[PDB]
Amino acid sequence: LGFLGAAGSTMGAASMTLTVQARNLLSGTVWGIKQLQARVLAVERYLRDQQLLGIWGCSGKLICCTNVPWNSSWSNRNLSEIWDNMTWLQWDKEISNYTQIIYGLLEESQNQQEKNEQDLLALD
Amino acid sequence: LGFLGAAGSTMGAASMTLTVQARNLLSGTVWGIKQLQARVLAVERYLRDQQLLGIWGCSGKLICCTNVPWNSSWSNRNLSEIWDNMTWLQWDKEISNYTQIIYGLLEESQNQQEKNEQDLLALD
Amino acid sequence: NLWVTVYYGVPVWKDAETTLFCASDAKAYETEKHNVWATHACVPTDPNPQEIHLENVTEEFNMWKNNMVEQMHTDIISLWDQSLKPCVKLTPLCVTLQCTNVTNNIGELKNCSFNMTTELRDKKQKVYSLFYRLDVVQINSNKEYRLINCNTSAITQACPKVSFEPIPIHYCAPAGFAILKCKDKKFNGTGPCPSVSTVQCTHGIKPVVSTQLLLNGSLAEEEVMIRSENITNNAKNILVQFNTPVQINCTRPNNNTRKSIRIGPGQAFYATGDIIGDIRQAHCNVSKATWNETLGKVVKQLRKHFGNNTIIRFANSSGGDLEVTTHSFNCGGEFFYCNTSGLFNSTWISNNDSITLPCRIKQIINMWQRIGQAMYAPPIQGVIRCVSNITGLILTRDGTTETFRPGGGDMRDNWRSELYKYKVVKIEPLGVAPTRCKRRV
Amino acid sequence: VTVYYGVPVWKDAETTLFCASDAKTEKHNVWATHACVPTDPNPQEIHLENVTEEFNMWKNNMVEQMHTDIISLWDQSLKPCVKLTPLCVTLQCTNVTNNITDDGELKNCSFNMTTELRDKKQKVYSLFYRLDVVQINKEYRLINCNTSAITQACPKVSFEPIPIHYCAPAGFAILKCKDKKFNGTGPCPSVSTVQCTHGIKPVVSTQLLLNGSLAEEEVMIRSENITNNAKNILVQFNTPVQINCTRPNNNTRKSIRIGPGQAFYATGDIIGDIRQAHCNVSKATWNETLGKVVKQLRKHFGNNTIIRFANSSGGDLEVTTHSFNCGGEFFYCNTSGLFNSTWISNNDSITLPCRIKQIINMWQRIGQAMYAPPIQGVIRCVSNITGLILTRDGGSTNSTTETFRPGGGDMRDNWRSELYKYKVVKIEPLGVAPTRCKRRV
Amino acid sequence: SALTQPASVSGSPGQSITISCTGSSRDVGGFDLVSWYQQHPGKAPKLMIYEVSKRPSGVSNRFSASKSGNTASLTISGLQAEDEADYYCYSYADGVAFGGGTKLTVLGQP
Amino acid sequence: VQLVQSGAQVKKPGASVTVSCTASGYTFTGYHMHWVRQAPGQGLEWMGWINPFRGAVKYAQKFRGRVSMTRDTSIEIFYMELSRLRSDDTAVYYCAREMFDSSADWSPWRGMVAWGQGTLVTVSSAS
Ligand SMILES: *[C@@H]1O[C@H](CO)[C@@H](O[C@@H]2O[C@H](CO)[C@@H](O[C@@H]3O[C@H](CO)[C@@H](O)[C@H](O[C@@H]4O[C@H](CO)[C@@H](O)[C@H](O)[C@@H]4O)[C@@H]3O)[C@H](O)[C@H]2NC(C)=O)[C@H](O)[C@H]1NC(C)=O
Ligand SMILES: *[C@@H]1O[C@H](CO)[C@@H](O[C@@H]2O[C@H](CO)[C@@H](O[C@@H]3O[C@H](CO)[C@@H](O)[C@H](O[C@H]4O[C@H](CO)[C@@H](O)[C@H](O)[C@@H]4O)[C@@H]3O)[C@H](O)[C@H]2NC(C)=O)[C@H](O)[C@H]1NC(C)=O
Ligand SMILES: *[C@@H]1O[C@H](CO)[C@@H](O[C@@H]2O[C@H](CO)[C@@H](O[C@H]3O[C@H](CO)[C@@H](O)[C@H](O[C@@H]4O[C@H](CO)[C@@H](O)[C@H](O)[C@@H]4O)[C@@H]3O)[C@H](O)[C@H]2NC(C)=O)[C@H](O)[C@H]1NC(C)=O
Ligand SMILES: *[C@@H]1O[C@H](CO)[C@@H](O[C@@H]2O[C@H](CO)[C@@H](O[C@H]3O[C@H](CO)[C@@H](O)[C@H](O)[C@@H]3O)[C@H](O)[C@H]2NC(C)=O)[C@H](O)[C@H]1NC(C)=O
Ligand SMILES: *[C@@H]1O[C@H](CO)[C@@H](O[C@@H]2O[C@H](CO)[C@@H](O)[C@H](O)[C@H]2NC(C)=O)[C@H](O)[C@H]1NC(C)=O
Ligand SMILES: *[C@@H]1O[C@H](CO)[C@@H](O[C@@H]2O[C@H](CO)[C@@H](O)[C@H](O)[C@H]2NC(C)=O)[C@H](O)[C@H]1NC(C)=O
Ligand SMILES: *[C@@H]1O[C@H](CO)[C@@H](O[C@@H]2O[C@H](CO)[C@@H](O)[C@H](O)[C@H]2NC(C)=O)[C@H](O)[C@H]1NC(C)=O
Ligand SMILES: *[C@@H]1O[C@H](CO)[C@@H](O[C@@H]2O[C@H](CO)[C@@H](O)[C@H](O)[C@H]2NC(C)=O)[C@H](O)[C@H]1NC(C)=O
Ligand SMILES: *[C@@H]1O[C@H](CO)[C@@H](O[C@@H]2O[C@H](CO)[C@@H](O)[C@H](O)[C@H]2NC(C)=O)[C@H](O)[C@H]1NC(C)=O
Ligand SMILES: *[C@@H]1O[C@H](CO)[C@@H](O[C@@H]2O[C@H](CO)[C@@H](O)[C@H](O)[C@H]2NC(C)=O)[C@H](O)[C@H]1NC(C)=O
Ligand SMILES: *[C@@]1(*)O[C@H](CO)[C@@H](O[C@@H]2O[C@H](CO)[C@@H](O)[C@H](O)[C@H]2NC(C)=O)[C@H](O)[C@H]1NC(C)=O
Ligand SMILES: *[C@H]1O[C@H](CO)[C@@H](O[C@@H]2O[C@H](CO)[C@@H](O)[C@H](O)[C@H]2NC(C)=O)[C@H](O)[C@H]1NC(C)=O
Ligand SMILES: *[C@@H]1O[C@H](CO)[C@@H](O)[C@H](O)[C@H]1NC(C)=O
Ligand SMILES: *[C@@H]1O[C@H](CO)[C@@H](O)[C@H](O)[C@H]1NC(C)=O
Ligand SMILES: *[C@@H]1O[C@H](CO)[C@@H](O)[C@H](O)[C@H]1NC(C)=O
Ligand SMILES: *[C@@H]1O[C@H](CO)[C@@H](O)[C@H](O)[C@H]1NC(C)=O
Ligand SMILES: *[C@@H]1O[C@H](CO)[C@@H](O)[C@H](O)[C@H]1NC(C)=O
Ligand SMILES: *[C@@H]1O[C@H](CO)[C@@H](O)[C@H](O)[C@H]1NC(C)=O
Ligand SMILES: *[C@@H]1O[C@H](CO)[C@@H](O)[C@H](O)[C@H]1NC(C)=O
Ligand SMILES: *[C@@H]1O[C@H](CO)[C@@H](O)[C@H](O)[C@H]1NC(C)=O
Ligand SMILES: *[C@@H]1O[C@H](CO)[C@@H](O)[C@H](O)[C@H]1NC(C)=O
Ligand SMILES: *[C@@H]1O[C@H](CO)[C@@H](O)[C@H](O)[C@H]1NC(C)=O
Ligand SMILES: *[C@@H]1O[C@H](CO)[C@@H](O)[C@H](O)[C@H]1NC(C)=O
Ligand SMILES: *[C@@H]1O[C@H](CO)[C@@H](O)[C@H](O)[C@H]1NC(C)=O
Ligand SMILES: *[C@@H]1O[C@H](CO)[C@@H](O)[C@H](O)[C@H]1NC(C)=O
Ligand SMILES: *[C@@H]1O[C@H](CO)[C@@H](O)[C@H](O)[C@H]1NC(C)=O
Ligand SMILES: *[C@@H]1O[C@H](CO)[C@@H](O)[C@H](O)[C@H]1NC(C)=O
Ligand SMILES: *[C@@H]1O[C@H](CO)[C@@H](O)[C@H](O)[C@H]1NC(C)=O
Repeated sequence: LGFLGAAGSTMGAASMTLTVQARNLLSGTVWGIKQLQARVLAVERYLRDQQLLGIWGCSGKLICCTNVPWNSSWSNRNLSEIWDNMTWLQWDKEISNYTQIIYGLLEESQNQQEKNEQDLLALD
Repeated sequence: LGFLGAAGSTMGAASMTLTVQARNLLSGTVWGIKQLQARVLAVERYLRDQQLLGIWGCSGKLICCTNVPWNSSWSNRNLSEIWDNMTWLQWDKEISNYTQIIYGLLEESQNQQEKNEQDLLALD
Repeated sequence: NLWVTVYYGVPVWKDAETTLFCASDAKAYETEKHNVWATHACVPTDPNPQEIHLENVTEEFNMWKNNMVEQMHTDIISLWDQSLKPCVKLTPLCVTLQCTNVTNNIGELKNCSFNMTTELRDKKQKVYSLFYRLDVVQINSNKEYRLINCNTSAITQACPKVSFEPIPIHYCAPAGFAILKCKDKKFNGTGPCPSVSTVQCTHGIKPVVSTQLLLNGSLAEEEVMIRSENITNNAKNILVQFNTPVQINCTRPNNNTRKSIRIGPGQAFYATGDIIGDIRQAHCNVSKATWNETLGKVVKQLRKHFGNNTIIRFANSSGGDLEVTTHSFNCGGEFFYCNTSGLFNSTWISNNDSITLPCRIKQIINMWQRIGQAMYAPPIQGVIRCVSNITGLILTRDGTTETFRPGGGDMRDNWRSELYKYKVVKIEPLGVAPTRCKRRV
Repeated sequence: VTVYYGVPVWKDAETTLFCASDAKTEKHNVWATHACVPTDPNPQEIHLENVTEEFNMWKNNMVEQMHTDIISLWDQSLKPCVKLTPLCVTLQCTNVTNNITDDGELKNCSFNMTTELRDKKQKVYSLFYRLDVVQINKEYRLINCNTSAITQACPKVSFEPIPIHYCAPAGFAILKCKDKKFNGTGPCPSVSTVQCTHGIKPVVSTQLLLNGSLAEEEVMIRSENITNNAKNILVQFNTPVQINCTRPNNNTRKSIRIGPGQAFYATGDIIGDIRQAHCNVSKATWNETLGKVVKQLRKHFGNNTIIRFANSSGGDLEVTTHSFNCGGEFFYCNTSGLFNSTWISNNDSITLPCRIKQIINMWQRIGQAMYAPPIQGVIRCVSNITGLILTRDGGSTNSTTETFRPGGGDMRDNWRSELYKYKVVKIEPLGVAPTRCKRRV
Repeated sequence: SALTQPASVSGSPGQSITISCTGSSRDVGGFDLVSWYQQHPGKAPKLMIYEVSKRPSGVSNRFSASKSGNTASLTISGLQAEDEADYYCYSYADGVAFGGGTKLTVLGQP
Repeated sequence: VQLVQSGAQVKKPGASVTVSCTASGYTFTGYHMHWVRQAPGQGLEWMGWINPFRGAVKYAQKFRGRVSMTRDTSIEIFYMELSRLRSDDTAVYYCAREMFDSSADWSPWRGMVAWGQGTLVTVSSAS
């Protein structure tokens, strides 16, 4: 549905429109220095996002499973009560407080364990 | 054979020079502002290309295959008379009219599908 | 059990601020007019701006805490200053003006004779010009004058290669940033917006400089909107946008002729030549019927905003500078003011010709109150005529009879009348989700 | 093999360092911090163990970067202020003082100055200082009228040294040598990393490091090589020395008009008694600080030798004396009494004459001069002394006595006193390693 | 004055007393722009509180002010000799409005 | 922040009285400037407020048509002019500076902390 098209759509349907905005995350004197500053900001922010996405142990796109348990407390709901009840906007609004600890924990506890015993199991 | 070195080489050998231009792609006040603008342009173009490689079902370099069908509209011809009769130059000159739609197809028909059934089969 | 799974490329936005670049139209690329003020290096606009409409969505808008208007204001200030730096400086214009009148029989047109340095610094010349009364101030033998901003700023002549026409301009958010459009019909500036859509570039608003009213604007709302953080606040400027465009015909009959006067080596200032024809004055013509009907529409909404139906008197500007008291604007390259008192004098309790407004021309101007930097607008050859259609009113309520008076002065309100429906939000394509999926060791 | 990404690797390198300042008072773009980004609210200082880095504060390239940065910042903040090219004019100047040596050092010069209108000229008077004008053959003229272009620092900006943090960009880390006994060169037992440095006050001073960092609880005499007399000897104190710098003259500021839009702030009559500035330092505390510094100096020259202190040898006024700023103007204290002791083996305050000098050509860039505006009222400031820029006099065949004299001049020594314990290293998170693993085919 | 203040108050130093600015529903009840200026003998009134209960720096804690619905109030605590001043309540009744002011006396006659 | 006011003036009813109130110690064009009139022995009264930026003014309904208040950014002087004088106009006038800048949420109707010394005018039928 185009860049940020299915924002208000259900997350199950929103999973099918991730790439249309992942594609448009780069979009290709004074009063012109704004263009340079804006493009530098955009490229640095996209590289920050890619660094986060790669350091988390997937390095893949639009889908990233892991081996870190999602304790029920954070969810306090069920599969249907998350993937159907609300869209990503209010879901983020209700979760935009743990994302720091969520990111740090799912990155550390995934990588520095799974990758280490992956090297170990290939070391034999 | 250096940057753009084996351009005239047939794809049988030109398939083995890809790492050269991959490595040299980003090539490791006025009259100095051009240096900054050129370097930021190089960064932006390189990351646009890497993003295109990323939103596609490749996530790698020099090679990737896929499950999306090929179109006769795209230079309908047999393997031998496209891999041994022309080089990438003439072929691109005759296929640089579908690039947007070919990219879109090989992006959505598998990244919006094959990663989805991949997640679904890992969901069992 | 359950497992976390992060999705990259999630449609999530958050309120944020970033520097927004521009994308002007390419139709002006064959009408550069020597680097016109508004656009010099602006990139070409997008041929097909995709306004993706969104459903099952609502965003909290705010046009008064909006920082887009602040960026607009600072950007216009910087652009105007930059376009004024390379032009001719008029420091030799500060001189004893031996000035007389032009009206033979029964001011506003001062024939000023003065001295000026010619090309050769050793030699000095005697030249004359026709300044306006608002442009000179008397110093206390004929009455010697001097420029109004000679003792408080440095006068710089806007080099006439550039032109002041408001070009359709655009503000386009950078990559990874979205501009939300509050496309719903009934919107006032604050509160949830039911119909919100995203767009890459802005609707496009000419950078018009105006005071009392809003020339060349746009309002899709069928009714006038009364937009103010607090209508209950009397001091609060009750921004108004006329639903119907009011055609105005401001004409400058004076046949002013540009007169280049050398002010030194590699230095020349364009003085004003003899006004050919009868000595007349600029005048703005507003159709009385159109103005009355639009006033009826605005007073209806004002009565709806303030109670249900109350006595409302449209009065002239309570106070302000010339720009504030008398509506200011640029017709064809020069700035002049009209008192607009025939437009605001209707006392309404419950329920063809054209009103003509006296207009005064003031060539030397220091708009935006940037004290220390005043501009000298050069004369424009021939009769100046421009036709616009008012779309907005900058009204302010006075302290059962609620009297409204024009206001303005502050130029953030000029942009707010058009950037009201837009806002900028950044993308956070990273999002955590619970999923039964589980990777392999 | 096996490469690791994020390997703890740093190498000595040079890069551009941006800034970070406290959010605590804009004062119209204070010289130090105008566009500087806000500092880190919580300065995480990370300590390290099993770490050894080859520090070298004399080959450090950070100090050169800060020196050039300060030069550029001074020129930039000085550029838009008032040009003083019309002050080059014959000064009919006379003495002010009736009684002999009641105060020179105060010159009442009456001269001409072009007013707002170029036709007219005005006769004005001002109180200059002797060090600011020279006699032409009485008629005087400005000292820097024939070598540079005088430019008044526009008094809206202040000269306050604000604490500044230079913070390296991404991929570059700043190493802090946190060990106590730090010589200046060699391995550092306690190396700790940080985002960036403490609050650096970029004070301008010679022969006394006013408001410097005194965390060094020991008087560590530093120099790039002790045996070289011609290289300045850096000294950093542990106990601060209080100083009472005052300008008892009560000056009134007269805004002489050099319009259009230009103001020349000249000193009016000194309402009150005519006095000269005196820079007082407690005799006791200064004595014991000198005792500590000489006790530590004896560790670099023999076991027991005569150490003699004498007044500056010679040179420019900015070297023979103590240049600094107190509350908005530059002046110098000859500190001839703080260096007069000779020590072989083992309540009041010393007072130093202090001479005002409004016009200043600091950093010896002939391309631009400066005129410090007068400051209204009595100027009083208290600073703390943390270091001495001493230079060693040449020895002899039998150097049983070694005489130390003040030096300075080159401002790089002033900056090295605050960046001795910092250095930048770039990160190289790429690195191979030997492992038993094996990627599949 | 639309802000109905009592004519005068009297007391002694040391204790704590209160003064009320009783207004309608449109001056103090409708808006929270209440304030309490303190006029000095033949001098300019200086507010002691600047909102419903806000005070800037430059005033002791003994001035506690709040609005009890439509009746705003000010409390004088630890009365002393220098407290000999009249206090004006201020509110925004779709415009500036000043109260009648209240005389105050300590250790003296009413 | 300090505000000098003009000296005392003696006027006849039916004349016009103008007063001055300088500004020092702050940015001139960023704070609204209330005008307050205090009759000797009566309640406190308001005249108007000036926005020094563009010179925006707003008067009192009781004083509309008589008062006219302006300013000049150059010398930073606040001018309050009152014409068509009456007997009750005999008072001391005060000029009040706001606490917060003009961009605050309720800036023009805040406490107006800073007050000038005050100028007293005597409008008496006697000569
Ligand atoms: C080392 O550090 C010392 C402490 O910070 C410093 O000495 C003080 O420096 C400050 C800032 O220069 C001085 O205060 C200001 O002085 C100027 C000039 O008099 C004033 O214009 C300014 O504001 C005024 O202050 C008046 C009252 O003093 C007030 O009436 C005016 O309205 C206005 O606000 C400051 O007062 C201060 O006096 C200095 N001494 C003291 C006692 O703190 C040293 O200069 C510094 N040394 C170096 C070399 O940097
Ligand atoms: C730069 O030039 C400009 C233009 O010449 C100049 O502006 C003028 O400054 C004068 C002051 O020098 C202003 O004069 C006042 O204007 C008000 C207008 O209402 C009068 O009321 C004043 O006089 C009356 O009131 C005084 C008390 O308030 C009385 O003391 C006096 O006797 C009068 O009754 C007074 O005339 C003038 O308004 C401005 N503007 C104009 C258009 O003239 C500016 O000051 C110059 N700047 C510098 C620094 O020189
Ligand atoms: C609101 O919008 C309306 C519609 O766009 C504006 O009306 C038009 O404004 C035009 C610009 O002022 C005006 O055209 C010419 O006006 C001036 C000359 O009269 C001058 O600005 C330009 O012409 C100059 O001509 C000389 C001689 O050849 C050249 O040397 C100069 O370089 C210029 O080219 C303009 O082209 C136009 O006539 C007018 N009306 C119409 C029907 O378009 C209106 O001004 C806008 N108002 C505001 C406040 O911006
Ligand atoms: C530096 O020289 C200045 C010029 O001599 C001097 O100021 C001027 O001093 C004279 C008196 O010597 C003043 O004369 C006037 O004094 C009052 C003013 O109302 C009246 O008696 C007369 O008008 C008389 O002419 C000047 O007004 C005064 N200023 C000017 C502008 O000339 C300074 O005081 C000298 N400074 C020092 C510190 O020596
Ligand atoms: C303004 O004054 C000038 C000077 O008097 C007028 O121009 C001169 O007019 C006379 C005739 O009256 C000519 O002989 C001169 O050649 C003109 N120019 C010069 C250089 O003196 C001018 O016309 C007056 N302008 C108006 C509109 O009154
Ligand atoms: C707005 O109203 C003022 C009057 O308040 C108008 O200016 C004149 O003011 C003087 C008194 O200072 C009156 O004697 C005149 O009759 C007024 N002229 C009028 C009523 O037009 C002013 O012109 C009005 N319009 C504006 C500001 O453009
Ligand atoms: C302004 O007045 C002039 C003189 O009456 C009109 O005529 C032109 O004047 C210029 C300058 O002298 C000449 O170069 C042209 O050739 C004249 N044109 C004609 C047809 O004579 C001029 O048209 C007037 N301008 C306007 C817009 O009214
Ligand atoms: C400013 O310039 C004038 C130019 O005339 C100077 O005037 C002369 O000054 C000398 C003394 O220095 C007198 O002997 C002359 O008689 C003056 N000439 C005239 C025509 O007045 C004046 O002195 C200069 N300013 C100062 C302060 O010296
Ligand atoms: C160091 O001390 C000497 C004196 O021992 C100073 O030289 C004298 O300075 C005074 C004052 O300027 C002069 O009147 C004498 O003529 C000087 N004597 C000689 C022989 O030159 C010298 O200036 C001092 N140096 C410093 C930097 O204070
Ligand atoms: C510098 O001198 C001026 C002028 O004396 C002082 O300003 C005021 O002067 C008048 C007249 O003498 C006195 O009545 C005031 O009391 C002075 N001001 C103050 C605040 O006392 C000025 O204060 C002097 N400055 C200093 C720092 O001494
Ligand atoms: C600092 O050094 C200067 C010399 O550069 C000393 O100046 C004195 O100046 C007076 C005349 O004003 C002479 O009579 C003295 O002989 C000078 N003394 C010396 C040592 O040369 C100044 O006194 C010194 N300040 C001190 C010692 O604190
Ligand atoms: C704008 O023009 C109108 C009409 O000329 C002015 O209105 C008159 O103003 C004068 C005072 O300047 C009064 O004496 C008249 O009674 C007013 N009306 C009429 C019908 O003439 C108006 O004042 C002008 N604008 C400004 C700001 O002065
Ligand atoms: C909005 O919600 C309704 C709920 O029935 C759904 O049918 C519709 O498709 C949704 N629209 C979008 C754009 O998600
Ligand atoms: C899950 O458990 C970890 C470890 O105790 C904790 O850090 C995290 O915040 C928890 N979050 C939830 C409730 O998902
Ligand atoms: C985040 O969690 C904390 C702790 O439960 C809570 O106080 C806060 O309101 C939450 N923020 C949200 C839900 O946006
Ligand atoms: C030239 O083209 C022929 C085509 O068969 C190819 O075999 C050969 O390698 C090419 N040579 C180079 C150096 O590109
Ligand atoms: C491929 O796409 C083209 C249009 O781009 C279409 O005409 C064609 O039928 C498609 N399929 C094949 C097999 O060519
Ligand atoms: C586009 O179509 C034309 C049709 O003649 C063809 O010649 C060309 O090679 C195609 N591709 C391009 C322009 O690269
Ligand atoms: C002419 O000049 C005088 C000043 O010399 C001025 O008062 C007058 O208004 C001017 N205009 C007319 C029409 O007289
Ligand atoms: C718009 O209307 C809502 C009530 O529907 C109100 O809360 C809000 O403040 C209004 N916004 C503006 C800008 O008037
Ligand atoms: C405005 O309308 C009133 C209606 O009474 C009229 O008196 C007045 O003259 C009108 N305005 C002008 C400028 O004529
Ligand atoms: C506007 O028109 C109506 C009639 O439609 C008339 O009653 C009213 O007085 C007019 N208002 C003005 C200001 O002319
Ligand atoms: C208002 O005037 C402009 C002039 O360019 C015109 O384009 C616009 O269509 C007019 N308004 C309406 C609603 O017609
Ligand atoms: C006057 O000025 C001269 C300038 O050289 C100076 O030498 C002299 O001492 C001063 N005083 C007297 C009394 O001459
Ligand atoms: C290093 O420290 C030693 C004392 O441990 C000292 O002798 C030496 O001079 C120092 N070197 C430098 C140049 O700092
Ligand atoms: C300088 O003055 C300050 C303030 O009075 C005082 O604290 C300090 O002790 C003085 N200096 C000395 C050395 O006593
Ligand atoms: C410094 O010491 C010498 C020792 O001879 C003495 O002559 C001189 O006066 C002293 N200076 C001061 C300022 O005490
Ligand atoms: C450093 O100087 C300040 C005054 O500028 C003083 O307060 C402080 O005590 C001095 N040194 C230390 C760290 O004690």
